[PDB]
Amino acid sequence: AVKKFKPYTPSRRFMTVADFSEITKTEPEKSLVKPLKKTGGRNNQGRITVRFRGGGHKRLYRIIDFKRWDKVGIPAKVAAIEYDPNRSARIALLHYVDGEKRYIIAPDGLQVGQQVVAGPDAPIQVGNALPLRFIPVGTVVHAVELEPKKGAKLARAAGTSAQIQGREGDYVILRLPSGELRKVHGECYATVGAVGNADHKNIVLGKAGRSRWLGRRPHVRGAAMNPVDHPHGGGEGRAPRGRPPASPWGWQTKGLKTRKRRKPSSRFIIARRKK
Amino acid sequence: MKRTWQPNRRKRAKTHGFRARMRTPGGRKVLKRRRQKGRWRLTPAVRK
RNA sequence: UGGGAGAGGGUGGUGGAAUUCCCGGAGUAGCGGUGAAAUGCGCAGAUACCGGGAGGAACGCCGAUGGCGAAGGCAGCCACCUGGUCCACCCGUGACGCUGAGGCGCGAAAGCGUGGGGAGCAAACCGGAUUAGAUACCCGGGUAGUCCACGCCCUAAACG
RNA sequence: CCGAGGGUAGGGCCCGUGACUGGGGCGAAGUCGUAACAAGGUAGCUGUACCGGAAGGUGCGGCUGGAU
RNA sequence: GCGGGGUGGAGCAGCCUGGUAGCUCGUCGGGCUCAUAACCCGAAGGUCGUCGGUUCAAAUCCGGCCCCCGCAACCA
RNA sequence: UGGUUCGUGGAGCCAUGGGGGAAUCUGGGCGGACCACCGCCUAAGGCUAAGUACUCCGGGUGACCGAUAGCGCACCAGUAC
RNA sequence: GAGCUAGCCCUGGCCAGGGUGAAGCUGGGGUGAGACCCAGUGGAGGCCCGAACCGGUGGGGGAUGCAAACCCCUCGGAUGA
RNA sequence: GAAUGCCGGCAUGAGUAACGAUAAAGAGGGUGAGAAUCCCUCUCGCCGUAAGCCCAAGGGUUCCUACGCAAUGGUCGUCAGCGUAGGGUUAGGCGGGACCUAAGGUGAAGCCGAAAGGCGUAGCCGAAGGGCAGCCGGUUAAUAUUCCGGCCCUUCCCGCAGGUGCGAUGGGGGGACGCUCUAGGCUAGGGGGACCGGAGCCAUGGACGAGCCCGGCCAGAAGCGCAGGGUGGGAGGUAGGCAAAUCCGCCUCCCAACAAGCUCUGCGUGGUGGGGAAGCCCGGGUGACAACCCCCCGAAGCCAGGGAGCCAAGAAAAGCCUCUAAGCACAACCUGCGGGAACCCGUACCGCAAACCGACACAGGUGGGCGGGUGCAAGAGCACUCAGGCGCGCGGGAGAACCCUCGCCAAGGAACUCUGCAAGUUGGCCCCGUAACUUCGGGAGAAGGGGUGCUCCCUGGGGUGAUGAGCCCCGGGGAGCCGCAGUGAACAGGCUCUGGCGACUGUUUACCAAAAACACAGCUCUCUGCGAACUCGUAAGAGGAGGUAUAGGGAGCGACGCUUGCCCGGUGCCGGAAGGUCAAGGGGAGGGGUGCAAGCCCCGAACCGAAGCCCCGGUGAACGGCGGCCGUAACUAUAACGGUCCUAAGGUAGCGAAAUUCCUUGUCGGGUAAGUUCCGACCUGCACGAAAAGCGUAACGACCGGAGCGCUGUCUCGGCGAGGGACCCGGUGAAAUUGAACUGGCCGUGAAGAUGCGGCCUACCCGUGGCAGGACGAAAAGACCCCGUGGAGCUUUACUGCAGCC
RNA sequence: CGAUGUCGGCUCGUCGCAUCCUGGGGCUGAAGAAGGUCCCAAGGGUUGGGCUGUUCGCCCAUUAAAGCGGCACGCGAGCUG
Ligand SMILES: [K+]
Ligand SMILES: [Mg+2]
Ligand SMILES: [Mg+2]
Ligand SMILES: [Mg+2]
Ligand SMILES: [Mg+2]
Ligand SMILES: [Mg+2]
Ligand SMILES: [Mg+2]
Ligand SMILES: [Mg+2]
Ligand SMILES: [Mg+2]
Ligand SMILES: [Mg+2]
Ligand SMILES: [Mg+2]
Ligand SMILES: [Mg+2]
Ligand SMILES: [Mg+2]
Ligand SMILES: [Mg+2]
Ligand SMILES: [Mg+2]
Ligand SMILES: [Mg+2]
Ligand SMILES: [Mg+2]
Ligand SMILES: [Mg+2]
Ligand SMILES: [Mg+2]
Ligand SMILES: [Mg+2]
Ligand SMILES: [Mg+2]
Ligand SMILES: [Mg+2]
Ligand SMILES: [Mg+2]
Ligand SMILES: [Mg+2]
Ligand SMILES: [Mg+2]
Ligand SMILES: [Mg+2]
Ligand SMILES: [Mg+2]
Ligand SMILES: [Mg+2]
Ligand SMILES: [Mg+2]
Ligand SMILES: [Mg+2]
Ligand SMILES: [Mg+2]
Ligand SMILES: [Mg+2]
Ligand SMILES: [Mg+2]
Ligand SMILES: [Mg+2]
Ligand SMILES: [Mg+2]
Ligand SMILES: [Mg+2]
Ligand SMILES: [Mg+2]
Ligand SMILES: [Mg+2]
Ligand SMILES: [Mg+2]
Ligand SMILES: [Mg+2]
Ligand SMILES: [Mg+2]
Ligand SMILES: [Mg+2]
Ligand SMILES: [Mg+2]
Ligand SMILES: [Mg+2]
Ligand SMILES: [Mg+2]
Ligand SMILES: [Mg+2]
Ligand SMILES: [Mg+2]
Ligand SMILES: [Mg+2]
Ligand SMILES: [Mg+2]
Ligand SMILES: [Mg+2]
Ligand SMILES: [Mg+2]
Ligand SMILES: [Mg+2]
Ligand SMILES: [Mg+2]
Ligand SMILES: [Mg+2]
Ligand SMILES: [Mg+2]
Ligand SMILES: [Mg+2]
Ligand SMILES: [Mg+2]
Ligand SMILES: [Mg+2]
Ligand SMILES: [Mg+2]
Ligand SMILES: [Mg+2]
Ligand SMILES: [Mg+2]
Ligand SMILES: [Mg+2]
Ligand SMILES: [Mg+2]
Ligand SMILES: [Mg+2]
Ligand SMILES: [Mg+2]
Ligand SMILES: [Mg+2]
Ligand SMILES: [Mg+2]
Ligand SMILES: [Mg+2]
Ligand SMILES: [Mg+2]
Ligand SMILES: [Mg+2]
Ligand SMILES: [Mg+2]
Ligand SMILES: [Mg+2]
Ligand SMILES: [Mg+2]
Ligand SMILES: [Mg+2]
Ligand SMILES: [Mg+2]
Ligand SMILES: [Mg+2]
Ligand SMILES: [Mg+2]
Ligand SMILES: [Mg+2]
Ligand SMILES: [Mg+2]
Ligand SMILES: [Mg+2]
Ligand SMILES: [Mg+2]
Ligand SMILES: [Mg+2]
Ligand SMILES: [Mg+2]
Ligand SMILES: [Mg+2]
Ligand SMILES: [Mg+2]
Ligand SMILES: [Mg+2]
Ligand SMILES: [Mg+2]
Ligand SMILES: [Mg+2]
Ligand SMILES: [Mg+2]
Ligand SMILES: [Mg+2]
Ligand SMILES: [Mg+2]
Ligand SMILES: [Mg+2]
Ligand SMILES: [Mg+2]
Ligand SMILES: [Mg+2]
Ligand SMILES: [Mg+2]
Ligand SMILES: [Mg+2]
Ligand SMILES: [Mg+2]
Ligand SMILES: [Mg+2]
Ligand SMILES: [Mg+2]
Ligand SMILES: [Mg+2]
Ligand SMILES: [Mg+2]
Ligand SMILES: [Mg+2]
Ligand SMILES: [Mg+2]
Ligand SMILES: [Mg+2]
Ligand SMILES: [Mg+2]
Ligand SMILES: [Mg+2]
Ligand SMILES: [Mg+2]
Ligand SMILES: [Mg+2]
Ligand SMILES: [Mg+2]
Ligand SMILES: [Mg+2]
Ligand SMILES: [Mg+2]
Ligand SMILES: [Mg+2]
Ligand SMILES: [Mg+2]
Ligand SMILES: [Mg+2]
Ligand SMILES: [Mg+2]
Ligand SMILES: [Mg+2]
Ligand SMILES: [Mg+2]
Ligand SMILES: [Mg+2]
Ligand SMILES: [Mg+2]
Ligand SMILES: [Mg+2]
Ligand SMILES: [Mg+2]
Ligand SMILES: [Mg+2]
Ligand SMILES: [Mg+2]
Ligand SMILES: [Mg+2]
Ligand SMILES: [Mg+2]
Ligand SMILES: [Mg+2]
Ligand SMILES: [Mg+2]
Ligand SMILES: [Mg+2]
Ligand SMILES: [Mg+2]
Ligand SMILES: [Mg+2]
Ligand SMILES: [Mg+2]
Ligand SMILES: [Mg+2]
Ligand SMILES: [Mg+2]
Ligand SMILES: [Mg+2]
Ligand SMILES: [Mg+2]
Ligand SMILES: [Mg+2]
Ligand SMILES: [Mg+2]
Ligand SMILES: [Mg+2]
Ligand SMILES: [Mg+2]
Ligand SMILES: [Mg+2]
Ligand SMILES: [Mg+2]
Ligand SMILES: [Mg+2]
Ligand SMILES: [Mg+2]
Ligand SMILES: [Mg+2]
Ligand SMILES: [Mg+2]
Ligand SMILES: [Mg+2]
Ligand SMILES: [Mg+2]
Ligand SMILES: [Mg+2]
Ligand SMILES: [Mg+2]
Ligand SMILES: [Mg+2]
Ligand SMILES: [Mg+2]
Ligand SMILES: [Mg+2]
Ligand SMILES: [Mg+2]
Ligand SMILES: [Mg+2]
Ligand SMILES: [Mg+2]
Ligand SMILES: [Mg+2]
Ligand SMILES: [Mg+2]
Ligand SMILES: [Mg+2]
Ligand SMILES: [Mg+2]
Ligand SMILES: [Mg+2]
Ligand SMILES: [Mg+2]
Ligand SMILES: [Mg+2]
Ligand SMILES: [Mg+2]
Ligand SMILES: [Mg+2]
Ligand SMILES: [Mg+2]
Ligand SMILES: [Mg+2]
Ligand SMILES: [Mg+2]
Ligand SMILES: [Mg+2]
Ligand SMILES: [Mg+2]
Ligand SMILES: [Mg+2]
Ligand SMILES: [Mg+2]
Ligand SMILES: [Mg+2]
Ligand SMILES: [Mg+2]
Ligand SMILES: [Mg+2]
Ligand SMILES: [Mg+2]
Ligand SMILES: [Mg+2]
Ligand SMILES: [Mg+2]
Ligand SMILES: [Mg+2]
Ligand SMILES: [Mg+2]
Ligand SMILES: [Mg+2]
Ligand SMILES: [Mg+2]
Ligand SMILES: [Mg+2]
Ligand SMILES: [Mg+2]
Ligand SMILES: [Mg+2]
Ligand SMILES: [Mg+2]
Ligand SMILES: [Mg+2]
Ligand SMILES: [Mg+2]
Ligand SMILES: [Mg+2]
Ligand SMILES: [Mg+2]
Ligand SMILES: [Mg+2]
Ligand SMILES: [Mg+2]
Ligand SMILES: [Mg+2]
Ligand SMILES: [Mg+2]
Ligand SMILES: [Mg+2]
Ligand SMILES: [Mg+2]
Ligand SMILES: [Mg+2]
Ligand SMILES: [Mg+2]
Ligand SMILES: [Mg+2]
Ligand SMILES: [Mg+2]
Repeated sequence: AVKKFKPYTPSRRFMTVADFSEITKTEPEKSLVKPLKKTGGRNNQGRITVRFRGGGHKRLYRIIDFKRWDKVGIPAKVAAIEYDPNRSARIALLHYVDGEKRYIIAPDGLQVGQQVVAGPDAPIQVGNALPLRFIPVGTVVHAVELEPKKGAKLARAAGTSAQIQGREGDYVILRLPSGELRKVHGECYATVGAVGNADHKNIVLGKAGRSRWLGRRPHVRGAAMNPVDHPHGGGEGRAPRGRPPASPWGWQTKGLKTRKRRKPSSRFIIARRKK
Repeated sequence: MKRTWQPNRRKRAKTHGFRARMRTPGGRKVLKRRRQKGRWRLTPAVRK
C-alpha cells in the first residue's frame, strides 16, 4: 500500500509516503556501505552538466551485488529487507551459507527467511538467479545482464520486470520494461520474479520540499527565461513557443528520435518500444 | 552593509601566493613581469 | 446420519478455434465494400495460400422449452476455498415460528478515480454514399469504453 | 438579587420583492423537420453515456409491452 | 492615410490576357401527385456602380465621382 | 591545404594531412598545364665560421632635454599611494 | 578575479517561549467478523503567535548623508525549499 | 585665452553648512604657561540577551611605563589608539605541527592534448570533523590552564619483574554518525532561609528588632557511593572476509539472558590546597580563627555511543582492540614499577569595535560561548536594576519663522486624498461565544463579549520532603477595600463584507518593481535499452549514475474539481529496401593536344551511384488555424430554417464591456443624497475560449479593486506644548558653482521670454533673518527624437560561414 | 536637444473682461412678480460633496451666483506623483 495523510497542512493534503511494510531492518550492513559522493550535477570540470541538481538528503551507498554468478551453487538466506535511498527498489540482505553477506535488489513476494540460489541448475523460484537460457520462456524476470559477466543492467527499478518471449540461437528474446523487444545473450544472468515495491509510482511528493529532499532542485521553464538563455526565451508578456518546441541547446524535443541509427546493438533490437 | 573585502590570510596565500603563481604559466609570467618591473614585492604579503 | 443434481460464488491455473498485427516464403492486379457504389487498402507488391511469432477478448459442438441463484446474474477445462438447495432414514431439540418500519449487505449495463491492459468491437469524432437536407439508417476508418485489480456510483422494461 | 424593556453584536426560520435567468402550462387556422402509432418505412421501449437545429441518433446492456 | 469590392432576383465566375457574360439557387410555363414539397421537361431574366477618356471594339484598359466593406493611425 | 607576386587561374615550383605507390644512372627531379627536342640539376642523412640583427652592460659624442622638460624616477621609485 | 555575489560540494554551528493536537497506540462502544464512533494517551506539520536570526511590505527622515542604499515606525518568514 | 583641455597655485560661495545618533549633565579639588574637554571626589543620567565578559577571524605593538603636544583627534587638550624612549607575550597537558582522513587539490601507474597543457586509480596534501594528556588558586605596570603553589596526568627511551605465540601499512571489530520528541539521575546556574559569620547602622514620626546592610564557597588523585553508557559466555563445523588466522562472518549445540558480572564515563564524597564580602582606614590593611550550613527552583549543558517514533535513511581515515604472514621466538609484545627524555610555532593588545570590512576615531557590516535579579502567563520579549561598562571628542546662550521626532485637542468623524496615505482604533492572558462556505483540516484570535488590582476567611490536587513541617506548582469558593482607570507603567491584532489574480509555504530585479512574475507538488507530450539519451571537454575524461524505462533527459502546463472540441493544406517531427532529383567516386560512346612512333597527357556521353530534398502517409497537451454575403416565422423585431461563395477546417463547452470592450461613463439592476470605480446582469466578444489551457474552487496573500463598522489632526481648520535643529556668543571650519560685474520695474525692441538695448518709471550707502518668482538658476556634452554608410544585445523560412549532426 | 522638467491636484496669488452674482441702465411679445435681450460696470464675491489621475464633464445638496480666460496648458531650486 501507500500511506495517505489528513489535510492538516496544505502539503499534507496530497502527500503520500511508502508503507515500508516489507522493511525488516532499519540500518544497513556497515561493511556493505561506502559514502556516496554527491555531485551536484557537476562533472570533473566543475561544470553543471545536468541541471537542477543538488542539496538533497545525505546518502550512504549500499554496494549491490549485480553479478550473483560469483557464488554459483552457494545458496543464501534472505536475512532482512532494507531501505535503500539510492534506488527505487528495496534491497534484500543475503546471509550466504558461505558466511558472505551481500545485497540484491529485492524482488516482489520475496520473503525474509527464505533461501535463494544462483546458477544454471537453480530452481525456477523468486529470488534465484540463472542464465537466461535455463529459465522457462514466458517467465517474469528482473535484474538482467545485457552482456555475459558484465552485470545486471536491465529491469532494476521498483516494479519493473522483463519477460522472456522465446529463444533464438545463442540469444533469447526479452520484453524489457519499456516494451522494447530485445535479443539478450543466453548466458546473461537474471533473477526470476519482478522487482518489488511496485507501489513506488503511486507516491505523491505532495510539496516542493519533498523534491528538494531528493536532490531535485527547482526546474525553470525555457519560456520563463530570456533569449540568451533559451530558444523559448523572450516575448512581451507570455509567448507561445513560436518555433518547434526545443531544448536550451536548440535541438527539437517533441518527437525527434535521437538514438544513433548505426549503433551495433540495432541488430539485436527486434521491436522498438511500446506507447 | 557587507563589503567586498573580507580578509582571510589562508585565502590570500592560496590564491595570490608565490606557490600559486609558480604553478601556472600566466602566474610565472606575472612573477616575471613583476620582477622585470622591479617590484619590491612579487606577491601580496600575508602572515601565514 | 447417508446420499444427489447444478453456467451458485471467490481464487489460481490452463486449452483449442477464430480475428488482428509482425516476420519469412510463394504469387499478381486487384482486394474490400454495397441496393448499386464511393471512400479506403493495392505494382512502395495488396487480396487469396503455407509456415513462424506476439497478443487480447470470447468460449463453438454439448446446449435444451435445460440446470443454479434471493435478486442482479452465472457457460472452454483443471484444482483449491465456499453458499444455497433437494432426497432418504424417522435418530435428536420441543414452537425455538412467520413477517419485517428503520438498519446493513447484494445489486445488469453505462459512468467515475488510480494503476494495468487494448486483438476484436465501438459512443464521440472523420471520411465516402444516400438525400431537399441526413449533425441518421449503409459503407471505410476511429478515441473513450468494452477487459484486469482496487475503490466508487446504486439506475433499469432491476419484468412473472 | 431578580426584573418589563431599551441598547450592542451574531445566528435560525418564514413571507414579500429584485435586473436577469430556467424550464413549465395554456393560447382556431405561424416557421423547420417527421421521432412515435401499421415491420410507421432503421421494430419499439428502456437505464446510462456521448453527440446534434429540433424531434432525435448512436454506443453497452436490458424488456416484449415486437416480430410475422 | 492604405487595400479590396459594385455584373439577370440572391450568391459567386468572366476582368490579369478587349471582341465571346457563365455556375448554383431562385422566378415563370408544363409534367407526376388527391394535393403540396421533392423530382422531371422547357423557358425567360443581366446589357456589367456612374460619368468621362483609349480603342474599329470596353464588363475587361486608364482617369474622376458616388457608393460597400476591410486595414491602419506609431515616437512623444 | 600551405608557401611564393600568384586570391583556381593555362598553375608549374617548393612544402605535406589522406589514398594509391616505383626505380639506382638506360636512375631520378627541374626549365610555369601538357608533349616532343635542347639543356640544368642529382631528392628523400647531418655539420659548417665570417659578413647580418639586438643593446640589459661599459665608453665616446650631440645645431638632444635642462626639474610641468629629459627616463615613470636628477631626490631612498617601480617607492608612497 | 567566486575574500562581493550566484549555485553546488565537504565539515561544523544556530533556531527563546507559547499555541495547535495528525497518524499510532490503549481503553470503551459496535459487528458474524468489520468498517466505523467515543475517550484517553500520543506529539505529526515547507502548522499557528512571537524574539534571536534571515528578510525588506507601507510610510516618514536622510539626499555636498551617519551611510556610493543608512535611520525610525511598520511589516514578511522564523523545523525549513 | 578659451579644447566641461593638462599640472600646480590661489580665490568665490563664507566666517556660511557642519563639527557624525536627543543616553545628560553639575559642582569641588588637583595638575599646568594655558583646562567645559586630563586626573581625583560627590551628585545626576545611559546600557545591562549589552553598550558587560570570554573566544575565533581579521589587525599587527595599537599593550605597560616614562617624558612630550608640531601634526593626527571634526573644538579644546596638560589627555590619547598620537610623538620619542624603555619595558612586556614564558606551555610535554591550551591551539596548531612532529596523527587521521573530508570536499577539493595534487598525483606512482596510466590516458589525452600543436606547444603551454588536460586528466587520472593508489599514494600524498588538505579541517572549525576524528583522535589526543590540566584543574584550582597566587603573582606582574604589562604574561599566565604557559611563571609560582597544591593536587593530577600523557608520550617516548632504557632498565627490572611478572605474563604471553610475539609479530603488519595485511584481515576483522571498532571509530561510525540523521531529524523530531524525549526518560532517569546529576551538575552549571539561580531563589529563600527564623541557621552560621561580619564591620557597623537606629536617621526624620516609629523600630534594639526573630531589624537593616554583607557574605555564607572553589579545585581535588586512589577508594567508596549514586546515576548511567558499552559488553553475552562456552564448544563443534567452515568452503567467505583476494595469503594466513585461534580473529570476524555463517551454521549447530549447551549454559544464561529489561539480572549479574567485567569494562568505561558523569556526578557526589574525598587526603590536600585555595578562596573569602559589606563597611572604614590609606590597588592595599582590616573585617577574619571569617562562616563556609539547610531548603527550594533547576537546564538547551552532563552520564551520551540513552530511549522512542519517523523517512528524506543520515562522512571518512587513524588512534584503539583483535587476527594471523613474512619473520622471530637471547628476540618481541602485554602488564606493573623505576629512572631518564619530551622539539617547533602561536600566546601582548583591540576583538559588535576608535585597533576587523566600510577612503574617516564612519548611526553600516562581522561567526561561536557566558549573559545575573524582580515583575509582567511564559521567554533570550518588556521595564527597572547587579556585576561590569559607558554620557557617544565642540561648547555656552537664546526660546522667532520653518523642519524633524513627539504629546494633546472643542464639535464633526474620511467631509482629506489617486488611496484612510499616514496616524488612530484594536492590542497579553483566562472564560463565554463565534457565520457563509468547506478540500471537513479549516474558515478561528472569525465576529462579539465578560473577567483582570488589593485585603481577610474557607478549601481542593501536585512536586520536594517521609506519608509530615517548611519550600515550591497549579488551583477553587466566600466576604470585603481603593481609584477616573487593576495585563493601572513597558512590550503584545483594528474588524467585517465582496470581487480580480495567483492553489498553497516558498523565489526574484544586491542598490527605484516582492508582483499577477519565478519556483511548486500535479498533469501530458517527447526523447532514451545503457559505452543510454542529454551536458561540459579538441581529446582523454567526466557528469548522467556506481542510476537502468515505477529510471534519466527535454518541453509545455501549474494543487484540486469539471473539462480540454473541429482543421494534418503549409512548417515541424515520425514512418515509408518504389519513383524523381542528387556529390565525390566507378564507367569511358566519343573526342583533343603532342610525338617518326610505341607512348605520354587532357577532356569526355550513356549508365551504376548516399544522405538530403521531392514524393506517399501519420501526427496537436507539435508550429499553428478555427469564414462570408443573402433570404425566411398569420403584427413588428428576431431568425430554429433555406440559398450560395470560399476554406485545410470554419470557435464546441464554458466564459464574456473582462488584468481582454475601440465606440464607452454601452444597457439594466445593486449599493450611495450623488458611484467614469465596484458588485450582479445582458451579449453585435473593435480584439475571450479550452494545457502560451478553459471555467470553477475551500484555505492561503506585507498582491490589486469596491464597501461598511470601529476610530482618529487625513480633513473642515487650525491651535498649543515638548525636545533636536534653525537664531546669538566662543572654538574649528566645508561645498557644488563662479567670463567679468558698478547685477532695479514697466512698455518696447532684440535669434522670437532683457539687470546689460530704447524710452519711460523707480531707486541714499552696507548688511542680518526669512521666501522661493527670475537670473531661460545648479547638476548631468538630452537616456525622448533624428542624424552617422557609429556600436552593441537580441531574432529569423535575411546573407555567408562554423560547431554539431547525417 | 554641453536639458527651457512634461498632465492634473495643492498651495499662493495677480491680471483681462467676451460679466456668473451684486450695482446702474435702455428695449421687451415689460400688467405685477418672475424672465428674455442688449448697454455701463472688474469693487467685492463666485459653496460642500458622489465619480474619474483626470482638465473637462455628469450627478447630489445648496446658492445672490455657483463666470470664462491670461499669467511657460501661472506656480515641482514651493509640495504632491
Ligand atoms: K519614446
Ligand atoms: Mg494525502
Ligand atoms: Mg517496502
Ligand atoms: Mg568500512
Ligand atoms: Mg579534478
Ligand atoms: Mg578544474
Ligand atoms: Mg541538463
Ligand atoms: Mg546541477
Ligand atoms: Mg530503497
Ligand atoms: Mg534524497
Ligand atoms: Mg518550471
Ligand atoms: Mg523573462
Ligand atoms: Mg549567458
Ligand atoms: Mg536563441
Ligand atoms: Mg519564444
Ligand atoms: Mg500577448
Ligand atoms: Mg515571455
Ligand atoms: Mg526550435
Ligand atoms: Mg543531439
Ligand atoms: Mg525501443
Ligand atoms: Mg575599498
Ligand atoms: Mg586563515
Ligand atoms: Mg582558517
Ligand atoms: Mg579560505
Ligand atoms: Mg598555491
Ligand atoms: Mg628592495
Ligand atoms: Mg603577484
Ligand atoms: Mg516495380
Ligand atoms: Mg423421531
Ligand atoms: Mg422431550
Ligand atoms: Mg460494467
Ligand atoms: Mg453497479
Ligand atoms: Mg427601557
Ligand atoms: Mg425510432
Ligand atoms: Mg416516422
Ligand atoms: Mg424513416
Ligand atoms: Mg422506426
Ligand atoms: Mg413497432
Ligand atoms: Mg445548425
Ligand atoms: Mg451520431
Ligand atoms: Mg405490437
Ligand atoms: Mg481576373
Ligand atoms: Mg480577355
Ligand atoms: Mg377527396
Ligand atoms: Mg410539386
Ligand atoms: Mg476609333
Ligand atoms: Mg467605348
Ligand atoms: Mg464586351
Ligand atoms: Mg518604436
Ligand atoms: Mg588569372
Ligand atoms: Mg600556382
Ligand atoms: Mg612544366
Ligand atoms: Mg602528402
Ligand atoms: Mg628516369
Ligand atoms: Mg620534386
Ligand atoms: Mg629549372
Ligand atoms: Mg616550358
Ligand atoms: Mg636546375
Ligand atoms: Mg639521391
Ligand atoms: Mg654568422
Ligand atoms: Mg636649453
Ligand atoms: Mg644648457
Ligand atoms: Mg620630472
Ligand atoms: Mg623644461
Ligand atoms: Mg634611470
Ligand atoms: Mg613623471
Ligand atoms: Mg608598491
Ligand atoms: Mg561562495
Ligand atoms: Mg567565502
Ligand atoms: Mg520551543
Ligand atoms: Mg514550542
Ligand atoms: Mg507541535
Ligand atoms: Mg511554520
Ligand atoms: Mg544566542
Ligand atoms: Mg525599509
Ligand atoms: Mg504606516
Ligand atoms: Mg524623502
Ligand atoms: Mg542615495
Ligand atoms: Mg534600519
Ligand atoms: Mg511567525
Ligand atoms: Mg584663440
Ligand atoms: Mg569644471
Ligand atoms: Mg571665509
Ligand atoms: Mg549663505
Ligand atoms: Mg560628516
Ligand atoms: Mg559627536
Ligand atoms: Mg578623571
Ligand atoms: Mg597636538
Ligand atoms: Mg615635538
Ligand atoms: Mg587635528
Ligand atoms: Mg585639535
Ligand atoms: Mg573626525
Ligand atoms: Mg603642562
Ligand atoms: Mg605545564
Ligand atoms: Mg623527531
Ligand atoms: Mg594524510
Ligand atoms: Mg592534475
Ligand atoms: Mg595543500
Ligand atoms: Mg584537526
Ligand atoms: Mg591538546
Ligand atoms: Mg584535570
Ligand atoms: Mg598474537
Ligand atoms: Mg557509516
Ligand atoms: Mg522527520
Ligand atoms: Mg529529564
Ligand atoms: Mg530563582
Ligand atoms: Mg575459513
Ligand atoms: Mg583465508
Ligand atoms: Mg587577619
Ligand atoms: Mg538503557
Ligand atoms: Mg541513540
Ligand atoms: Mg576513503
Ligand atoms: Mg634466540
Ligand atoms: Mg595478552
Ligand atoms: Mg623536529
Ligand atoms: Mg598570554
Ligand atoms: Mg558576539
Ligand atoms: Mg576600541
Ligand atoms: Mg567620534
Ligand atoms: Mg561604528
Ligand atoms: Mg509575558
Ligand atoms: Mg553624550
Ligand atoms: Mg534665539
Ligand atoms: Mg478633535
Ligand atoms: Mg463616529
Ligand atoms: Mg473613502
Ligand atoms: Mg487639501
Ligand atoms: Mg496608490
Ligand atoms: Mg481603496
Ligand atoms: Mg497593548
Ligand atoms: Mg477576541
Ligand atoms: Mg492597591
Ligand atoms: Mg496581536
Ligand atoms: Mg473588474
Ligand atoms: Mg505569483
Ligand atoms: Mg503567490
Ligand atoms: Mg521574478
Ligand atoms: Mg530591485
Ligand atoms: Mg538593479
Ligand atoms: Mg547596483
Ligand atoms: Mg523602494
Ligand atoms: Mg511578499
Ligand atoms: Mg502554484
Ligand atoms: Mg494537473
Ligand atoms: Mg559541447
Ligand atoms: Mg557513476
Ligand atoms: Mg509557474
Ligand atoms: Mg504558466
Ligand atoms: Mg467544487
Ligand atoms: Mg495541419
Ligand atoms: Mg499531412
Ligand atoms: Mg503536417
Ligand atoms: Mg488544442
Ligand atoms: Mg498557418
Ligand atoms: Mg464542432
Ligand atoms: Mg460584454
Ligand atoms: Mg479582447
Ligand atoms: Mg470600454
Ligand atoms: Mg454611468
Ligand atoms: Mg455621461
Ligand atoms: Mg441604468
Ligand atoms: Mg481603476
Ligand atoms: Mg451589444
Ligand atoms: Mg500554445
Ligand atoms: Mg493553447
Ligand atoms: Mg476563472
Ligand atoms: Mg477561496
Ligand atoms: Mg503578497
Ligand atoms: Mg497637523
Ligand atoms: Mg522646541
Ligand atoms: Mg582644528
Ligand atoms: Mg516675436
Ligand atoms: Mg539684460
Ligand atoms: Mg551696458
Ligand atoms: Mg544702442
Ligand atoms: Mg528664486
Ligand atoms: Mg527654476
Ligand atoms: Mg563628449
Ligand atoms: Mg548632445
Ligand atoms: Mg548625457
Ligand atoms: Mg527629432
Ligand atoms: Mg552617409
Ligand atoms: Mg552600423
Ligand atoms: Mg531640448
Ligand atoms: Mg538648466
Ligand atoms: Mg526633460
Ligand atoms: Mg417686472
Ligand atoms: Mg406678464
Ligand atoms: Mg442698451
Ligand atoms: Mg468685479
Ligand atoms: Mg473631476
Ligand atoms: Mg489641462
Ligand atoms: Mg471627462
Ligand atoms: Mg435674482
Ligand atoms: Mg496651450
Ligand atoms: Mg502647466
Ligand atoms: Mg519635484
Ligand atoms: Mg507640477
Ligand atoms: Mg506613478
